[PDB]
Amino acid sequence: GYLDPFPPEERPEVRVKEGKGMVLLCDPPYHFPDDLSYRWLLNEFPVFITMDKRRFVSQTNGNLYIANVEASDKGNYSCFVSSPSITKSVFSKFIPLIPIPERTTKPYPADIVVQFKDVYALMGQNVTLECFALGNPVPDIRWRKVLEPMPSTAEISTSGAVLKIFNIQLEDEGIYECEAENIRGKDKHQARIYVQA
Amino acid sequence: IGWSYTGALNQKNWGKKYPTCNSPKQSPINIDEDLTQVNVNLKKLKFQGWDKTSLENTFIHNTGKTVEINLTNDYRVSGGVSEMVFKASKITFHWGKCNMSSDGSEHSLEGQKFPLEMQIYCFDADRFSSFEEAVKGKGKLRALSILFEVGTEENLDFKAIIDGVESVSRFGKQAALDPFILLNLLPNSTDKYYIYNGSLTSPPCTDTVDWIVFKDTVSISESQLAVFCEVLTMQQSGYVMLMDYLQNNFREQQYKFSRQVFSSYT
Ligand SMILES: *[C@@H]1O[C@H](CO)[C@@H](O)[C@H](O)[C@H]1NC(C)=O
Ligand SMILES: *[C@@H]1O[C@H](CO)[C@@H](O)[C@H](O)[C@H]1NC(C)=O
Repeated sequence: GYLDPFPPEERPEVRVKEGKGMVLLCDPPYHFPDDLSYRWLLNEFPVFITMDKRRFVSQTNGNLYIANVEASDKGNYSCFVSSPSITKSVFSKFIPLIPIPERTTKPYPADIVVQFKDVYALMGQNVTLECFALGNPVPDIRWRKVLEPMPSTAEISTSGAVLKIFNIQLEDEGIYECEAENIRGKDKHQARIYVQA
Repeated sequence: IGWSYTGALNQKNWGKKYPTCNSPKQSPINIDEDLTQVNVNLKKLKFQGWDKTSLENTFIHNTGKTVEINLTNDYRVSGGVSEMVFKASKITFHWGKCNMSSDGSEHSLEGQKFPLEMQIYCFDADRFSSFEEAVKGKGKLRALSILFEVGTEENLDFKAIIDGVESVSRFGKQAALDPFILLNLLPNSTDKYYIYNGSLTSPPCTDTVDWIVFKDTVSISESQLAVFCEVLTMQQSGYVMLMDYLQNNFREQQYKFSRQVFSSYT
């Protein structure tokens, strides 16, 4: 197994007005296996970002999602990537982010930009699903199974964005739906979990 | 795709990745009637299938650059310079900030810009399997431009289109259109039109579009115009993606370079 280093070139500064949604791209280096843990640094190691319903880090693509930018977000951001199987971490050149203040931010409707795909699982496996929306105000994320009850042990984590189903049974397969919403509008996304037992 | 109107690789730079965008045959242009050549030998426009209702699998897709409708019916159109038959397959839209006084359109008439322009793109179904292939191969293309003015009452012939535009507000969203009659999206009279040789109005700016621009506008209401500015778009710059309302998604006007613009006679 392995994990190359991030490129040397600098990541150009970004100026974005408060209220807008943005995504900071991790752009992880070549690697194997693909069981990485993603984190983001603020300005320098080992100062890690605060995560909450407004700032989300995807464990599939490593991107940092910020529902709506706030002045307090000012800082430089680096993607910190760890491969547990080889006890190794590499992080990237920093994206300097410079919020542009606004006296009244523009409302944005919840828009889902992290969309889980169909998943196939063996009976017994754990399944994890991610959903997240840009939006101003910060959108609320809700989960449900389409026209069926959720598996009884399913857990919802990371400020609403992550649905985990444990020790998945055949009965758990079906179409799951993510709903995102703020007062300005809503969005939803659906896909299927298949269980092969 | 990988460009933008204003921003990274803005419309003035397109030529760097897409050379054809710099050719002397680019659209859009301004058209003044009295500078056109009245051509009474123009063949009358002929629309086949356009009065029939849309098929159920007709999707509208928010591409982040426009909202694009991929037609399914066997729509056909002939007329203008020749009676060559083309197949209509794609509709796109260009707008500004969605106000009556606003600009937004790409083409202009007598120097006037309109709040919204719809464009119907066509190809030769006999030389190509699709419009995309026709583009890739620099086949003869044909585009009809319909310009809009804000009226008072909602234009019901556009209800299905507008609801569609709403339903793909979110970036990348796709949705099936309710039934609509394509020919009813055109101006009440289509006899008066201009025709000139141009190009696609965004990369790769393919140089082979016969443009038909209609002289009579179509009317829609304010609330109708408004949904276009509720469309969201995500665009990459460097290592970041930025979300914005999609606005002013029109190309700046190009120079005619001695191209001739024909005008139909009525
Ligand atoms: C972020 O990076 C820039 C260099 O581009 C530096 O000038 C600035 O001080 C950094 N900010 C912090 C809080 O370290
Ligand atoms: C599923 O997740 C649980 C934690 O709740 C963990 O104990 C278990 O090892 C996981 N199942 C497998 C086979 O990894």
